[PDB]
Amino acid sequence: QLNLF
Amino acid sequence: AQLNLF
Amino acid sequence: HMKFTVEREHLLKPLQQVSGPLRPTLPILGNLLLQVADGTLSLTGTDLEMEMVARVALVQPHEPGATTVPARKFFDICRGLPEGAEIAVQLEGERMLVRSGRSRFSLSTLPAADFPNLDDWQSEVEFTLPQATMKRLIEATQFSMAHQDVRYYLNGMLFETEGEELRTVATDGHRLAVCSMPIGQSLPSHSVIVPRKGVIELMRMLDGGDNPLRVQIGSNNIRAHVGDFIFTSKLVDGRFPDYRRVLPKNPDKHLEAGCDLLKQAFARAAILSNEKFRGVRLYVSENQLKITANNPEQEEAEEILDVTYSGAEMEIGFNVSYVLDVLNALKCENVRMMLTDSVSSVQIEDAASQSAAYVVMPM
Amino acid sequence: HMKFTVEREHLLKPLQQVSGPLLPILGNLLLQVADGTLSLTGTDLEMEMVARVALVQPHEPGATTVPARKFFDICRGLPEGAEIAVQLEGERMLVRSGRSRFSLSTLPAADFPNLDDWQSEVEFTLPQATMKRLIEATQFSMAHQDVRYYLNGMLFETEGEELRTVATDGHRLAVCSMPIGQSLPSHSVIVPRKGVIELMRMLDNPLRVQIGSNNIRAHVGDFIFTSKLVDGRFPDYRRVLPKNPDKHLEAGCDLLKQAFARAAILSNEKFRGVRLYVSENQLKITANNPEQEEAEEILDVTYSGAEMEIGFNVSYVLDVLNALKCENVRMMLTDSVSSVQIEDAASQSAAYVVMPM
Repeated sequence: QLNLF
Repeated sequence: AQLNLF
Repeated sequence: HMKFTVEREHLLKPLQQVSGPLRPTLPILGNLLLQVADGTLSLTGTDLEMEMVARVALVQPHEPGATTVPARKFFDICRGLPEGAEIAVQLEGERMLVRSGRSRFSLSTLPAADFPNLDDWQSEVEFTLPQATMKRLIEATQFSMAHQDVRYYLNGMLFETEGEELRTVATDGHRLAVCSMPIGQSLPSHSVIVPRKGVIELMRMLDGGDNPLRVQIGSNNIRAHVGDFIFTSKLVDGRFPDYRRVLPKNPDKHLEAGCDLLKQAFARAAILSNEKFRGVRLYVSENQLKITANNPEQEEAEEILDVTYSGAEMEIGFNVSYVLDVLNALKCENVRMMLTDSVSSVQIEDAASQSAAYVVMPM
Repeated sequence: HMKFTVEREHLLKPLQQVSGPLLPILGNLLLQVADGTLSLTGTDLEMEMVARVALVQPHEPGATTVPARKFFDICRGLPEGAEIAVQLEGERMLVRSGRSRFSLSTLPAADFPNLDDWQSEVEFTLPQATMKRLIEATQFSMAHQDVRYYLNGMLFETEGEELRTVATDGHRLAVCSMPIGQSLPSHSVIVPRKGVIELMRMLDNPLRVQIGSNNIRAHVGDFIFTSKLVDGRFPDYRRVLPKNPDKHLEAGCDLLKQAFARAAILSNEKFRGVRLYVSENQLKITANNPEQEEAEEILDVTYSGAEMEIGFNVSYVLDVLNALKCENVRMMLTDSVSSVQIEDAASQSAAYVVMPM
């Protein structure tokens, strides 16, 4: 699950 | 505080 | 290989009932055994101590066989499907394929031969009774069971058949509840202890309608049938205490009061009692009850109630939770307190009915 | 010294509200009789909740603090309609009703924690329903106990004639804006997670909001809530919103929710990944787990873009859909490595951005 930005 | 029966 | 096609509403209530004993430990125990035989699907759930079997008549084409599937996933699937869904089950590989509309699910299986099997046993006592009676007997005493006492035998409920009565007893050593109810049949003398989990599952099988409860009790087992559902449990080993012998030998002092007024008095006083020990103090006098409570904070509460009492005066202390428990169970209008002295237990009863007695030991 | 006599039902809802935020003093409520009014205050040092009860019976001014939960339980345990008589007397408060008598310990009112004076820089009123909608629409996207403290809260943004709320935990985001009738200055603060929960429960029609540089206050009927703001700089929502989605899918909110709820059952318990195949007028949702189990749901939808696969944390999707209590939903896609924007098809009030797996 990836972080934004 | 609180006794057992018998 | 096993195949059946059934409406969702045929499976909901049964899947729910048999999922009862189901934290996760030994994968097979998280599975339900599925069996198509003789125009019938059987669903079995187990914890090794107890098992519950449900039968569903199959009115559509089916094929015999058996497998096991995860209980909760299989239930959540059928519960998740829309109202009126057709649920078609088949096997291929070591999986079970469930299909409804354009919803398709593939569950892992474990062999049916591996599924744990409660050994065969013999019934020695048999009777029927209404579900409402089994409910009353459990509701009236369940709360007095010991929690996780090393006396395994107190972590259960006594079921006693005597004459034409079925009776339940429960105690943790400090307090006790006994309830007896008639069931219209002449019975032999027998006593067994059903474990905590057994009382839960059994109270939970009571759908609260018309089907009567068929009980069978053996040397180390008990079984209840209702509808097309069948619960079976191991019994707890050991010897339960005799209730005849805990009941105050002859109380001389009888007090009557409103169940609600007395409950709310004690519930209020309880707020300012010791969080640990929960002691409240009772001072009975002609037609009056004073309940007081105090705590390490030097806070105190005091409640005075009008009651019917004409015996001698006395003070007596109680764990207020034990009292509240009893009063919560006695869903009635007036209560009867039966006192002896400040160092002896009290018997509490509904003033209108001697079906259930409660004995609580003083502090 | 302090004395008042009041009906139980006058005290229940206020005692309950001010106990919400809950050292020993912090377990106490400040009680203040003044100007024909009782004030009840509860605090956790970060925020405080004040309730006012008009006193129509003889009273005497003064103040003390009492244990919140014991005082509430006493008044709640009292019978319907009881007259509760309170009075301070040295180190104890006395509460009396019928033949029920209680003696509570006190802590001095001078000791009770004060939130320091501050100045309002922004003021507006709005209906309670709008404050609810704004919080309900985005609350669930707040990070729980992230070390990025600035995410364990909710952004409140005033811009033009709109009040806007933003919430994100780094993986997903929710933004809601609603029109409020007065031109407002540009101002952007973070209310802490707790304050958001408290302010949400006081809605239960105009709310008056005041916002300073390190404080927010909400007046609602006879209640005044105040909170510290979270320090730091919240992410810009303008910048998380997919740059220009080319692919628009429409489907029934409930049918989509339920397809996903069913697929979710056989997804990884840890990661909760489901896969979406979009094709002309069709959505295939799939899930599989380490058990080799799998679920497959096919739905009719309105879609005519290109085909694509994309994976999602199904819980993030279910959260969004649960919050969008509507009939049809709008999924706005770009590609398999980019976030999706989800919205109610009939309303652009609230947008949701969820990052792929």
